[PDB]
Amino acid sequence: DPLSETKCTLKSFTVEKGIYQTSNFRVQPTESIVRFPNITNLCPFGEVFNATRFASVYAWNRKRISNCVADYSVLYNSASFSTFKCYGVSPTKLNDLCFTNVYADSFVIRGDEVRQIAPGQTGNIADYNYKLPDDFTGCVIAWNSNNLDSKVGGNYNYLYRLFRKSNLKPFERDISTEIYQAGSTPCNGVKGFNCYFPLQSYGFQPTYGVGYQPYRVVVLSFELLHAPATVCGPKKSTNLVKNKCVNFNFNGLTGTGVLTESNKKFLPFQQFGRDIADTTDAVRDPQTLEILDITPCSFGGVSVITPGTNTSNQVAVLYQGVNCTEVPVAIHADQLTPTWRVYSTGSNVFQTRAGCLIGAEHVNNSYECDIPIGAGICASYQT
Amino acid sequence: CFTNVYADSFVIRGDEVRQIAPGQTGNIADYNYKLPDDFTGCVIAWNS
Amino acid sequence: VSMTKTSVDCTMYICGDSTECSNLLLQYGSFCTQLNRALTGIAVEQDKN
Amino acid sequence: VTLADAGFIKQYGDCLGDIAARDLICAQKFNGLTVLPPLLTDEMIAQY
Amino acid sequence: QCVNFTTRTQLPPAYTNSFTRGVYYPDKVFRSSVLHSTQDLFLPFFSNVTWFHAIKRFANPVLPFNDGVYFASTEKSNIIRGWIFGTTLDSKTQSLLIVNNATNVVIKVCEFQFCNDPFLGVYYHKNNKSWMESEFRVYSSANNCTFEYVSQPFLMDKQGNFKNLREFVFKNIDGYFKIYSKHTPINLVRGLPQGFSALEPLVDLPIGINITRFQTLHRSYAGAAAYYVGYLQPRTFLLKYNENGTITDAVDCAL
Amino acid sequence: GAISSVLNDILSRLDKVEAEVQIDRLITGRLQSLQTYVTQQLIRAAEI
Amino acid sequence: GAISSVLNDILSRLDKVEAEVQIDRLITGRLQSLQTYVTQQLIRAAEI
Ligand SMILES: *[C@@H]1O[C@H](CO)[C@@H](O[C@@H]2O[C@H](CO)[C@@H](O)[C@H](O)[C@H]2NC(C)=O)[C@H](O)[C@H]1NC(C)=O
Ligand SMILES: *[C@@H]1O[C@H](CO)[C@@H](O[C@@H]2O[C@H](CO)[C@@H](O)[C@H](O)[C@H]2NC(C)=O)[C@H](O)[C@H]1NC(C)=O
Ligand SMILES: *[C@@H]1O[C@H](CO)[C@@H](O)[C@H](O)[C@H]1NC(C)=O
Ligand SMILES: *[C@@H]1O[C@H](CO)[C@@H](O)[C@H](O)[C@H]1NC(C)=O
Ligand SMILES: *[C@@H]1O[C@H](CO)[C@@H](O)[C@H](O)[C@H]1NC(C)=O
Ligand SMILES: *[C@@H]1O[C@H](CO)[C@@H](O)[C@H](O)[C@H]1NC(C)=O
Ligand SMILES: *[C@@H]1O[C@H](CO)[C@@H](O)[C@H](O)[C@H]1NC(C)=O
Ligand SMILES: *[C@@H]1O[C@H](CO)[C@@H](O)[C@H](O)[C@H]1NC(C)=O
Ligand SMILES: *[C@@H]1O[C@H](CO)[C@@H](O)[C@H](O)[C@H]1NC(C)=O
Ligand SMILES: *[C@@H]1O[C@H](CO)[C@@H](O)[C@H](O)[C@H]1NC(C)=O
Ligand SMILES: *[C@@H]1O[C@H](CO)[C@@H](O)[C@H](O)[C@H]1NC(C)=O
Repeated sequence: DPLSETKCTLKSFTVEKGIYQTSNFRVQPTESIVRFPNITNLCPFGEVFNATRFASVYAWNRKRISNCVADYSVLYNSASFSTFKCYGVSPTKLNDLCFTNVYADSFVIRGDEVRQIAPGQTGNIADYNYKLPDDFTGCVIAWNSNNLDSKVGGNYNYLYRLFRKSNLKPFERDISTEIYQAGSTPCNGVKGFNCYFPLQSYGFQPTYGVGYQPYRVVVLSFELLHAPATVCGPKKSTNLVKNKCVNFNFNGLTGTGVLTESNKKFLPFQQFGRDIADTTDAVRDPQTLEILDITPCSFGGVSVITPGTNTSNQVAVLYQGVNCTEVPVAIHADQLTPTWRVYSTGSNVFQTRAGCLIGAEHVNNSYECDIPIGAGICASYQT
Repeated sequence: CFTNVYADSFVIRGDEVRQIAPGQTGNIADYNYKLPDDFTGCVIAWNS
Repeated sequence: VSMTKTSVDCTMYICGDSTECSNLLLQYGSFCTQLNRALTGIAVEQDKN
Repeated sequence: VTLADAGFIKQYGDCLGDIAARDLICAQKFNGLTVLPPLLTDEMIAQY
Repeated sequence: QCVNFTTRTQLPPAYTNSFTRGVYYPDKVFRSSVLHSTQDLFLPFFSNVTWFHAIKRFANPVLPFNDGVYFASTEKSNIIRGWIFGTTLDSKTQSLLIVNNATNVVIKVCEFQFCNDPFLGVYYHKNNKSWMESEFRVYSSANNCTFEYVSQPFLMDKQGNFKNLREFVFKNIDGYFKIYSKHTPINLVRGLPQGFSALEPLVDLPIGINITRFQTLHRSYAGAAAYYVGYLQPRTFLLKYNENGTITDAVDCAL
Repeated sequence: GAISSVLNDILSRLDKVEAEVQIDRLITGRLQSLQTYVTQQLIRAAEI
Repeated sequence: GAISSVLNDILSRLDKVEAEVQIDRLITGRLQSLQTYVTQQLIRAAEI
């Protein structure tokens, strides 16, 4: 009850005469909405992970995955992946999101060098032929392929780059093979002293050691919750409901609120609109392209008026900033954070400018102010 | 000195041993043997 | 003579409607009660003024 | 002196529209910042 | 087929100020009734833009692309139909070709060897009640190629009683090439139009290449048209979104 | 220094272990922002 | 709690992904040192 909440907030078994702030009330959600796009075809991860032949890391190959359903649990449960490390999501959560594009980058490197695929690293791979951006969002997936991919006298198709005038930019691809003039001399023609053909091959026989063996990398890359989505986890969508407090999820933008049809006019490329506080406050539904206002579920301050425990256990409750046409909706037809209802029974309800006071009778006599409420109103204990 | 001590004993594949860390997921961590996220203890494994 | 009374709900500002944020905010102890108490002190002082 | 709220009855349906987007009072309210009314109304100050 | 038709045809560079342009919607998020701050590659307000005008026989120079470009055309009959981007333009590196041909737009990045004058042409009104673009005289080899896309004609046309203006922004950042656009009719003789508008994002392309220098492509056959080049800079802008959520004014924070 | 400023983005994009490293930064920065505001307000209240 | 107080020393000896975690400590401690100075100065200004 509200008196027990004041005792708990004061950390005392006795409360003196006064008015005390307590936990803000808030209407809790009655059901869950999920709205992903109505897309049905599975994503072609087979073409990415069961490719017959991977690219050399100097010439890493990019595939673009779109308009499809991506069950990442299928990938992540496969013990085939020796490393599966994600940098702006957790692999558990991959099924609960939608992405604006997914680019899979495929290449071969030396197993000890997989360490350099992580974002912001340094060393010859991360410097000269495949660099992730510092803010990279995605998963680096790596596995040993020696038994499929190495050959008995060796495989030698797999060039890396040993030189470059400068570091490359993130997700740059350099196919130039023009001779690297390392010395002070100019160097036309295929070689020279202190002038090198800039690509050189890994040596991979199936006998060579773990860590020196050939590893296949896929890097999955994507961006989240600021743009219109096209790749999705296998989450089933549900009937969109309005004017009720609900747990929504649109394309992975989970939240709690009341949905309503807006007069906002989102440009075709927009999917979310935001308030002053960077919070999303409108959304375009991915299955019927109307723009919905999101409002937080109705809430407010609760303050408890007490004549004090030494006088009485009777208390009165101020729902501050609330018109009490709304507090009768906070009957147990839906749930609230404060579990006590009691005063919500009504009979002695009184709208003040400060919000609605429940459990105190309104009287036309004025008196000296005993417990102050606000906006001219006070309360007191009497016969 | 420890208030109660329990040793939990089992065999798994060597690549699944990573799943015995707290807060993990995968077939052993999911439907077999789950540690709590506030686990206090040691996980000890050797090739058999 | 006075200034606007403000009260700031520390949980709703810091952790707005998340329980698994509220369970971390509890690990900082009394600070939200100090903030509420300080702002309540200021608010009562405005009527006193 | 143009005020910026006085705590009076910002009854949530005002914060349910384009009105809510143009003003910062609804953003303050939705982020747990609430203005409260003075005990004496401007009537009572005028009477004193 | 490609023939080396004479010199660069004198020095055409004119100059003018960019009064109120080259601002664009900076991200895919809706906002309204807000003065919002954004830092990225923008065309500076009142910046000294280069200007080119067709006057017969024409040429388009090689232009730098440092930190990306603003490109615009004042036009009738779509005389400008695309661009080349790269760092060598002679198959020592990859390069990106964009064209709006008579069938459709094509986007392509290959080890291109361009001709010294990349150009296209039309035979005019030749009995079929049509204007056939019978000349694709742009490149001579494309050895290795790593991305290609094709779709349709990009022709947002009534009968040109006011002259067109097409506005583009090009960026090449963290391996993505980013294209923005806007179009309007305009009613000024030669000056760039004073008044506020902002570019929408149109396409994003996973090319992953060094672009140092850029160019623009003339479609050949009496076509009178002109185009403008500005250069973006890393700057901060303040944008006023109205209640409809359109950038209605801006302030360049370093003007 | 968190991956996003919006609390629900962290809680949708990360699991219970890696999320709490990010939520703690938002808690630290926001709690420092309130203690700043309440210090400004207590000092102001002494002038008023 | 950083490995050094010289900002360019940090930016030399560590590579970026953990150098930024060392810089985040100097940013936090120096910003706390300024919020301290400005609080003292505001309380002093009220005495003056
Ligand atoms: C509390 O809310 C109700 C609506 O839920 C308000 O009632 C309306 O008041 C206006 C102004 O007097 C009238 O034009 C409407 O006809 C009323 N509608 C209904 C259904 O009664 C009420 O005024 C609000 N109270 C306060 C103090 O704001
Ligand atoms: C057009 O003219 C240019 C010269 O202005 C020609 O370019 C030369 O081509 C030969 C091979 O035929 C090269 O050995 C020269 O080094 C080139 N010169 C330069 C400066 O690059 C070009 O071949 C001519 N093309 C046609 C089709 O006539
Ligand atoms: C590769 O092929 C096998 C057999 O068809 C299939 O079961 C497996 O799922 C494929 N790999 C991936 C990563 O899906
Ligand atoms: C791009 O090419 C130019 C000219 O060769 C060169 O100055 C620049 O360093 C190159 N940049 C990258 C990232 O390769
Ligand atoms: C998705 O399915 C619904 C019918 O269930 C349909 O009305 C809607 O048009 C579809 N979405 C799109 C983008 O067409
Ligand atoms: C309340 O306090 C008074 C002394 O101030 C005491 O006489 C009285 O018995 C107390 N009442 C109760 C119910 O404890
Ligand atoms: C107070 O007076 C009004 C008339 O001004 C009357 O309608 C109302 O019923 C009275 N209230 C009580 C509690 O008697
Ligand atoms: C800068 O603008 C003026 C016209 O205002 C122009 O004459 C001049 O050529 C431009 N600057 C350069 C370096 O061309
Ligand atoms: C436009 O370009 C593409 C790619 O070269 C080609 O298939 C198409 O036939 C071209 N159209 C014309 C009119 O040449
Ligand atoms: C008219 O079009 C046909 C193809 O349909 C072509 O063979 C013919 O040469 C064209 N006529 C002229 C005069 O260009
Ligand atoms: C906003 O859009 C409506 C409907 O198109 C229009 O009537 C109104 O004039 C627009 N606002 C402005 C400032 O023009």
